[PDB]
Amino acid sequence: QVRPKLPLLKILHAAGAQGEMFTVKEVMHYLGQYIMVKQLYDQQEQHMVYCGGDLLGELLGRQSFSVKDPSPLYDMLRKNLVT
Amino acid sequence: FMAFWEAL
Repeated sequence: QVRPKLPLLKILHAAGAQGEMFTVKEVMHYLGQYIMVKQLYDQQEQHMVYCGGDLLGELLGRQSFSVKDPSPLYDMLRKNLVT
Repeated sequence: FMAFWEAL
């Protein structure tokens, strides 16, 4: 299990997560929930996420990313999860 | 979206 740093934890809480400690797969689940709540994916190209001007974009250091490429997400998790 | 997200 992992404990997210605060900005990432606030994203998880916005999407319904409770508490401070999670499995990696729970973190990934709640990131997906957040993207759906905030409607960040392109309805017409649903693997593309446009996160510019969202806290998620700040954490990723990205304006957009493809869900098909896990690399920017993994990089962010390495920096934002404490084990 | 979900089909793709679950594949990460």
